[PDB]
Amino acid sequence: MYIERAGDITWEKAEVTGNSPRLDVALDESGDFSLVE
Amino acid sequence: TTDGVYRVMTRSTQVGVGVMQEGVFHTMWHVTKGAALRSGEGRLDPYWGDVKQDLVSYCGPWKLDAAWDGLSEVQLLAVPPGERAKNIQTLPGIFKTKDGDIGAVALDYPAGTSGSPILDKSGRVIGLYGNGVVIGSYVSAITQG
Repeated sequence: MYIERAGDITWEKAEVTGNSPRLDVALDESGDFSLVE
Repeated sequence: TTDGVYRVMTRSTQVGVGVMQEGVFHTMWHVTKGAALRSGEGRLDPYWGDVKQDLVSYCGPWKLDAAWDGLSEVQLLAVPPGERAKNIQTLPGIFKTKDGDIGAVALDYPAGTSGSPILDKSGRVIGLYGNGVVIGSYVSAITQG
């Protein structure tokens, strides 16, 4: 396993996409998120 | 050792992404499962890890501490395998948990993008991408140490 540089950490004046859902979730000890009703 | 975003590779296959900042490499635990990493001729050794946060840091303690402000758009700096780094701007949704709200981005990129940083308007890393839920649209928590 090895690493290779891929870019700067910069904000780019970028495509805009994606929803913004509000979800009820629980997180268990294995780090797994799950939906809650 | 240089600050920036990095591909996490294996022998080549891209298994994840991480952030180098202040000499510490940050990625998600499920990307490396805490294994040592090669950086040129040097070795990065795991320093702190937490399976429940799904985070790991190498050569030092976790350095990233910005957080989402709850209103502004953010940018996912996705590093997909075989593609150049690209910025995807979005407004986070919210994971509502028993222990408070977590920002979340409803963006679905290849699994080798796990560990890509999410940035605020000031260019600071507010979390890493790649641990989340399927609503099948994937929604990733903005995971911050």
